[PDB]
Amino acid sequence: LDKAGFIKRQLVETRQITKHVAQILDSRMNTKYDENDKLIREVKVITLKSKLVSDFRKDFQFYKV
DNA sequence: ATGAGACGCTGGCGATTAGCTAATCGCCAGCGTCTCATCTTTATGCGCC
Repeated sequence: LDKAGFIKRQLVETRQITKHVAQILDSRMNTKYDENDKLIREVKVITLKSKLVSDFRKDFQFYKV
């Protein structure tokens, strides 16, 4: 079962795509600005860590295969 | 009063492996008899409401 086909470059690649998308989506959804020259955040881009969702699947018998 | 979450060559070959109607034409077709009787029906020939 422990085939383990992943390569570290896919890890740093995931880090790359997340860092880029965060700053792409941060500017593509919020377009208007307020009266004090600050962008109006009609849509909030929320960054949830992997550890929380993993433990959420693990601590409530909602496992994933 | 820390220790899980992230899993391969396949497609494009050969080369097995397996299996099937169809289109063209030819051949070749159980048959032999008699008896006996039986009825019809036809060709021609003859008659007026």
